[PDB]
Amino acid sequence: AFSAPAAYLTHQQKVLRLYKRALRHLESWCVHRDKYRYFACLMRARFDEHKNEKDMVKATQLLRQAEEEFWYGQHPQPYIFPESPGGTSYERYECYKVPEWCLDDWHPSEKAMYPDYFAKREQWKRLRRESWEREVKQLQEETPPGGPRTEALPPARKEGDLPPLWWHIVTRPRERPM
Amino acid sequence: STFVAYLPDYRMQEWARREAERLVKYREANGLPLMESNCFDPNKIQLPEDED
Amino acid sequence: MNPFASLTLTTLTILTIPIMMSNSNIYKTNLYPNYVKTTVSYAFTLSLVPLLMFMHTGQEMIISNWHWMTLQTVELSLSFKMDYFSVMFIPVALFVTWSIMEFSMWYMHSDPFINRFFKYLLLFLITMMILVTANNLFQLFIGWEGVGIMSFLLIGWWHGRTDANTAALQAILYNRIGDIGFVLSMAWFLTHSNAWDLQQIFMLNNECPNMPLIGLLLAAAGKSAQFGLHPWLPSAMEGPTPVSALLHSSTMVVAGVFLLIRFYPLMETNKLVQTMTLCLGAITTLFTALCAITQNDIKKIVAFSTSSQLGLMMVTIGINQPHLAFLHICMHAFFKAMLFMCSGSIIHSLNDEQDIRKMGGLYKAMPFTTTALIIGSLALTGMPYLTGFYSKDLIIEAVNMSYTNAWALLMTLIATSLTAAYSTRIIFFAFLGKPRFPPLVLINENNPLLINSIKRLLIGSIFAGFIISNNIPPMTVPNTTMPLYMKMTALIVTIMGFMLALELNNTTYYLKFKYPSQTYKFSNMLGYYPSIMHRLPTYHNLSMSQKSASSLLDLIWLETILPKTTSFIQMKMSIMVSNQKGLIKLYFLSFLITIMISMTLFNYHE
Amino acid sequence: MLKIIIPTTMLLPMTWMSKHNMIWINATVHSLLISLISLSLLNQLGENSLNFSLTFFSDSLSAPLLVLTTWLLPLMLMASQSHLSKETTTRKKLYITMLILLQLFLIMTFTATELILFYILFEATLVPTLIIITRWGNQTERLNAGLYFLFYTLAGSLPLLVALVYIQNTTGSLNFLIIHYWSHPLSNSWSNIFMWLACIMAFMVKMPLYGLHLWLPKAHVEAPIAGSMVLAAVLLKLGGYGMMRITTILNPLTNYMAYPFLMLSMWGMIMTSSICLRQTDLKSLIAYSSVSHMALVIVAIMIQTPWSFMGATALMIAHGLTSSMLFCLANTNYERVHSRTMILARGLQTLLPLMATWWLVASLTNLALPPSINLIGELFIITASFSWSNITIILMGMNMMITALYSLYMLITTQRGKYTHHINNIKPSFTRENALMALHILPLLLLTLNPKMILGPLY
Amino acid sequence: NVLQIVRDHWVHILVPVGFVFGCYLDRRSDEKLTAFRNKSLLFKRELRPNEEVTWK
Amino acid sequence: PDSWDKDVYPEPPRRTPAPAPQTSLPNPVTYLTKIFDLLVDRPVTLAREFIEQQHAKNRYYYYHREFRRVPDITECEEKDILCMFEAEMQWRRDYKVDQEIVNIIQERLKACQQREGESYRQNCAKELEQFTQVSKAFQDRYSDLGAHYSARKCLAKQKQRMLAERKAAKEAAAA
Amino acid sequence: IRWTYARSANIYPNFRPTPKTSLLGALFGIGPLFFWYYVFKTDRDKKEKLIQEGKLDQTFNISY
Ligand SMILES: CCCCCCCCCCCCCCCCCC(=O)OC[C@H](COP(=O)([O-])OCC(O)COP(=O)([O-])OC[C@@H](COC(=O)CCCCCCCCCCCCCCCCC)OC(=O)CCCCCCCCCCCCCCCCC)OC(=O)CCCCCCCCCCCCCCCCC
Ligand SMILES: CCCCCCCCCCCCCCCCC[C@@H](O)O[C@H](CO[C@H](O)CCCCCCCCCCCCCCC)COP(=O)(O)OCC[N+](C)(C)C
Ligand SMILES: CCCCCCCCCCCCCCCCC[C@@H](O)O[C@H](CO[C@H](O)CCCCCCCCCCCCCCC)COP(=O)(O)OCC[N+](C)(C)C
Ligand SMILES: CCCCCCCC/C=C\CCCCCCCC(=O)O[C@H](COC(=O)CCCCCCC/C=C/CCCCCCCC)COP(=O)(O)OCCN
Repeated sequence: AFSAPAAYLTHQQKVLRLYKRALRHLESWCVHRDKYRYFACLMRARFDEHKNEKDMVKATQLLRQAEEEFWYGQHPQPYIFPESPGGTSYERYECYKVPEWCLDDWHPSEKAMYPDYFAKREQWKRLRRESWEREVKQLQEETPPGGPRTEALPPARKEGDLPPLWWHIVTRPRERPM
Repeated sequence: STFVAYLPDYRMQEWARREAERLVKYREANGLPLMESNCFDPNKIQLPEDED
Repeated sequence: MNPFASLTLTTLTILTIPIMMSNSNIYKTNLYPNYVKTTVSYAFTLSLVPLLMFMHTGQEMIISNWHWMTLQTVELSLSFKMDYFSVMFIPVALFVTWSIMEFSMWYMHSDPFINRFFKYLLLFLITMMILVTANNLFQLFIGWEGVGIMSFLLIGWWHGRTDANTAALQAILYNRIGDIGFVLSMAWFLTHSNAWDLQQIFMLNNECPNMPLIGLLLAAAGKSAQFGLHPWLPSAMEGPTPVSALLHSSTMVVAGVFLLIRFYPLMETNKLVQTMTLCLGAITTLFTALCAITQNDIKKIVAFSTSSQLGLMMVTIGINQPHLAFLHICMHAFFKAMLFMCSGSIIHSLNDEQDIRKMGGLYKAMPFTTTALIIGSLALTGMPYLTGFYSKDLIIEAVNMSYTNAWALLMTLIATSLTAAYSTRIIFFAFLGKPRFPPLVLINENNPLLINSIKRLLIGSIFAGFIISNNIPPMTVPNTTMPLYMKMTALIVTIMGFMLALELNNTTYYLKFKYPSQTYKFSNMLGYYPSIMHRLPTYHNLSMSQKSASSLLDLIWLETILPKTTSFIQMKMSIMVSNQKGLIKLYFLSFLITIMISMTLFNYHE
Repeated sequence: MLKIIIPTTMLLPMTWMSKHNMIWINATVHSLLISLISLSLLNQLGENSLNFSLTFFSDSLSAPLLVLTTWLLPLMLMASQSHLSKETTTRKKLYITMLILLQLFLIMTFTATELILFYILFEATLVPTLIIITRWGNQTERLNAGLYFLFYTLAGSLPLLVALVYIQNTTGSLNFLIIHYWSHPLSNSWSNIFMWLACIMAFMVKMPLYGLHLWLPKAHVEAPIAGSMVLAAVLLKLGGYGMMRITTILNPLTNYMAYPFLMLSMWGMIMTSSICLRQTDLKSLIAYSSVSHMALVIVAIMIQTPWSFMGATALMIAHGLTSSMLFCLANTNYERVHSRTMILARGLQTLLPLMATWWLVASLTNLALPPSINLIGELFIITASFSWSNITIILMGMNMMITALYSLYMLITTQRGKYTHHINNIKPSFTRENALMALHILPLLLLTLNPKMILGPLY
Repeated sequence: NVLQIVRDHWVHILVPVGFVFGCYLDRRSDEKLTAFRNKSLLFKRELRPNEEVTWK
Repeated sequence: PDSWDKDVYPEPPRRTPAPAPQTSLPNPVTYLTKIFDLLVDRPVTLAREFIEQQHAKNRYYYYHREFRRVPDITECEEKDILCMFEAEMQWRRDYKVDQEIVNIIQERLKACQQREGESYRQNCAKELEQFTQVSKAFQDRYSDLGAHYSARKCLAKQKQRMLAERKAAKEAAAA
Repeated sequence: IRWTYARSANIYPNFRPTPKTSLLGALFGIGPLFFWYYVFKTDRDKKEKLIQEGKLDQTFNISY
């Protein structure tokens, strides 16, 4: 979810995605491990059968029939990892994620506790404040006049700079905030 | 809320209950029907001349 | 005064004490869950006494303590019924809830809001007690909606997750559908019997008509998740495992069957409503087990199992055996709750993994959980002389010797087989074979809370059926003369289901792969009922709410008729009236015409 | 009755002679004291009303309305002082004067013995509300909405006057006691039909009845918080009070003429409840729920049974309190994000837990959770309608199903989910707002223990 | 020092006295509707040997 | 107890069976009853007797209000407001009393149904008959008046019923 | 803002009375009212006719 998407998926990416999806659904069908290994080797051989096809029209047609066969033969209840978009713990811990700016609204009595943490937070805030203009200038100078063609962002190029648009990426709450 | 809770019974609910007990006792002891079908005495009602 | 009324009232009273302490300096300390668990255990111990009194002398009472109000000739007062059903279900519910809180003290140890979770469970228990002990229909409705709202709040415990909120709202909708029938029955009873309590309703209805009983049946179908309104129960598994074990497995979901049991004197007189109840129970107990036999989520399998058991209870009600239905409720609570705790223990030990395809050999890795689930599956399938034998087998034999719809009997037998089928599925795919979980082994069950909580309900699921069955007076006429083939039919079908399920499960070991058939697709996708009924009616309603109700009517035509037409007419009239060039030659001619008109039309007609 | 009217009048020179920084404190304290004094009117009789004098009287129907009207003013002052901080002293005093005048007019309206005085005050209530909406509203639509508030009511209320002065020319009096005691049946004629229409539609517009309800989603949305509060809590109940009062002279024609209005109301429940399901505006959702709830009271009054009247009174009081609380809760979010779009700010339970609890309680009370007085009124109306006709249970229950749907949805959209990332100005809830919700909700739960106080003269 | 309190807190007695005044104005009204005092058929009674009016 | 009247709230003589044991095992119910009596009942009755001694030191009384009989609506003239008002108030009081009578009968029926257990259908025929008679009378009097009811409407209903009965009697006498 | 404005404030200015719009509005705003009126009138006339001839079993119907 970190990599910027492309305008389109090439043929190689489509075939790789189909291979991974078919292997996952085959594992869903073949519960036992040895049976899954056997049929995964069979599927890998089936994929390697046309590994060096140079006719792009034929390759596209083959991929289309493979997609049709997968859609017919897909598992109605495929295995999903618990934290995956379909899993049983996908967005379980979002209620515990609190943005850091809320810490700015704490009462001074609350900030009396954790003094070192708030000193380090003040240091982080000063560091963020001192480097915003340089990041904006870098984005302005690197971006083509028409506009950004993709969502990819450039890294820091000088010595005392930080990568542009870094605050919210670095200051993510947590994966297990509580 | 305390003032509203302890408001005197000006709706006369307990009074109505007590009158009900007295009347139930009287009609059950005398054997009269517990409740009459006519609330007004028919002797004081002057109906029209005839049914036709 | 006899101690019966005082103890029965105090049992419910002391459950509310930890709620009043939710604003004290015990709610902000990590000792609150233990405090609530101790309170529940003490409440169970106190409730054990009226049960003993009833087993001694069969003593029953009603306590109308607080007079709420009086609408003319109708009096509403806070009244509690302490008959056999209340004094028997209260200790069972308290025991199950105590075990569930003890389990939750270990399951939800890392939750930042564990105190709120425990107080929510206690509030649900209070609402359930209010539901059970209610003597009038208004108090029963209070408890009904209380348990509904508590279920809504506990299903969406993780409110940052979209699916939990969706499941909670779905449960609310499906329960409101039956709340419609509940309100219908209440209105009919108020209008015709001039009462909402049970005594006058029973007195004034020697032959109850169709409508109130149909409303009660609709409410029961909504609460117990019968075939018409089933899908909310399987989806209520989004919440924490203790919520599923306590609310949606053994205690809250039996509310509809309990409501039908409470009105059994009226149901004895209407044959049509009994037939409808029997048919609904049969179709539910068939369909839910048919969906269960192919599920991969263990919690889903247990949810479909409990829905099938509820369907069996409704079938039992349909054949005029209410006491058998109540006895089956009491028996089912124990082993269903402990099966859910075993499932939760497995899930916790496998790093929050619920798919049975990634659970391998836990027979030796988790010996105590394994033995507990084996005992529970045996009790659920009706193994003789276990807890479930004393209710389920008698239910089957009662259906076999009644003037019954033949299809209902056949579907009940097939569901009895499918119960053993899915029990075999669970055992085979969760405890037999080789491990299929991630190699970093985190299996650990050596926690005293978990062990004691499971062990108490294990002792229950072993001995409670025999203990209860031998201490209640006979409430029916026994079936002492049966043919041998029909005396063993439940055992025969359970055994046969065991064998076919085991054979088809061992079939999966072969190195053969083939695409699924249409029957498996129908069974696995829940008969395509959620895939259709949650998409077509919802889409049509939400599209009509905006296309016509909001845009076409409110924003266009209602504006067009009264206000916009008035504005247009007034503007046109103003433009016509005020458009004069100011030349005297025109309106003096107008004056001449007016003078002539006044001289002719008015002056000539005096 | 003057022991309540005169202090309300004295609130004006008090406000105008107060310090520049002391108007709110004194106004709130003395309005709360006036509410405490007005609590004494709840001591009603079981046979006849409290006839203070030839001009003012109090029955069991108008006592809870008086108590609610007097109780709302301190809440309006508490809710208004936040967004009027930068306002000048003179305009603050003018706003407080408008609120006091509205309260005084409502107090006199709910206690007038004669119908012409009741109409005069019931129409005089329009001016302060219109001034508030059109002067202290925030958007440019506030002018147009004001017109919608002004001409919808008058077009319905002007014929009513023509009816009232007609009745006094035939019966000789417009006193309510004489009208009740000397009541005569209405013949079935076109003249009597139009007299029935004239005496009724003025109160149908203020309910508002479905079809004539377009002014409400405008006026409630574009008004300030206090304007919307007084519109939902009290001003909607004027139509119900007047209709319950005036239905005495309409029998037996009410049996025949109520069918179109009954059909409109029973279908408008479903229409407005469905409209609430698709509403991008939170304040508009609350406004439409208000109409959905008032259609029930319309049906209850139209069917003319004691149970229906008790249910209508209880539902009116409960809806007033609930709608006021919901409008306050929405205004709290608006004062943070400065937008009424419901999906703009999400996951507010994580950031404002106690306000989320207030939201949950308000939503639960809105959908008539037992044993709240909302549920009591709704159930009484349902039973009365079922006695009127069994088939009605098909519609009412359906409405109930929708009522729980758009309520919890409203709770889910704003409180649950995940917080929107770009918003970072959500400050912790102030003590003033929390106290406002507490004072909105605590009497609501307290009235459960003593329902007979809000069940009207038919109890 | 009494002025320092009175001159800025007299507005706090407008509503209190406006209450009591109202009460007085109620009682006078009751004096204009005494045409049936101790004359209704339901509450007509023989006066106590010392009292003068059944109610004020 | 003497708090209420036993003629208005009757109940059967309360036949109970004497304990006749058969096994030698101890009875837990008896032990728990003794514990409840020693631990709960005695402190409660001690506190109540203290409260009663405190109450006896201050004895004051309250009275049931007696209402005279005023002429009904039948004796009032067409537009004579005072007697009309008095008769309407008396009618409202009688209506409330009738409501409470129906309430008492309903309470009797409820107590019957709960007390008789499984024989309630047979042992409570008298209560059902009394409730049926009282309900029929109340329905004849006050039903269908609706909101805005009055003594005049009830009198009109009674007059219409009397006309119907007279017509039915005349029709029957012609056979 | 564009979405909310289009859904709320931009609808009437872009509305034109057409046969489709008129027919849909008439149906969805008029048909249900008369349908429910007919249903309720039929039921109530049946009930009143039953009451007039005195066969409804209105016993214990004290509250209404
Ligand atoms: C005591 C005297 C009585 C003796 C009776 C005689 C002896 C027994 C009779 C035998 C009866 C069936 C027994 C075999 C079980 C079936 C298992 C199987 O492999 O089936 C293969 C196949 C599914 O296998 P698969 O897809 O290859 O497996 C994928 C992988 O294995 C995926 O792997 P997996 O891990 O996911 O596992 C999937 C799952 C299996 O996946 C499935 O879901 C398929 C199994 C379906 C079970 C259905 C059984 C009962 C159904 C009742 C339905 C009522 C009517 C409904 C019809 C509606 C019509 C629209 O496997 C299991 O978990 C175990 C299966 C259950 C075994 C235990 C069953 C015992 C109860 C049934 C027998 C009754 C005994 C007691 C009766 C007592 C009465 C006196 O299903 C079938 O082809 C046959 C299904 C049987 C009924 C379907 C009828 C045909 C449907 C269309 C008919 C034409 C309609 C035209 C239109 C009409 C419109 C009006
Ligand atoms: C934050 C932490 C929360 C949890 C901890 C809470 C601790 C426990 C506190 C909760 C108590 C539980 C309540 C249980 C019920 C007991 C109270 C009950 O007994 O009192 C009622 C009494 O309550 C009152 O009737 C209701 C109060 C009136 C409410 C009015 C609100 C105040 C006015 C505000 C204006 C708002 C506008 C209102 C518009 C109408 C009973 O009514 P009644 O049967 O008679 O009494 C019989 C005896 N009498 C007659 C001699 C008095
Ligand atoms: C969007 C919501 C706005 C508010 C809607 C208010 C609804 C107002 C409708 C009024 C209801 C009843 C009014 C008159 C009663 C009956 C009407 C008529 O349909 O009944 C027949 C009337 O017969 C004919 O239909 C005459 C009426 C025909 C002409 C009227 C035009 C109706 C078209 C609909 C206009 C839309 C109304 C709203 C305007 C904006 C009965 O036949 P008949 O036994 O002989 O007459 C009995 C009445 N008597 C005793 C007085 C003589
Ligand atoms: C926001 C929109 C609200 C609409 C409000 C307007 C609807 C009001 C209904 C019409 C009011 C007119 C009635 C006036 C008062 C009636 C008093 C009365 O009884 O007089 C009648 C006379 O009744 C009339 O003359 C009224 C006729 C109507 C004249 C004005 C027409 C206005 C439109 C009428 C039809 C529309 C009604 C519904 C409007 C729908 C709005 C959506 C009898 O008098 P007599 O001459 O003595 O007869 C007995 C001796 N032979």
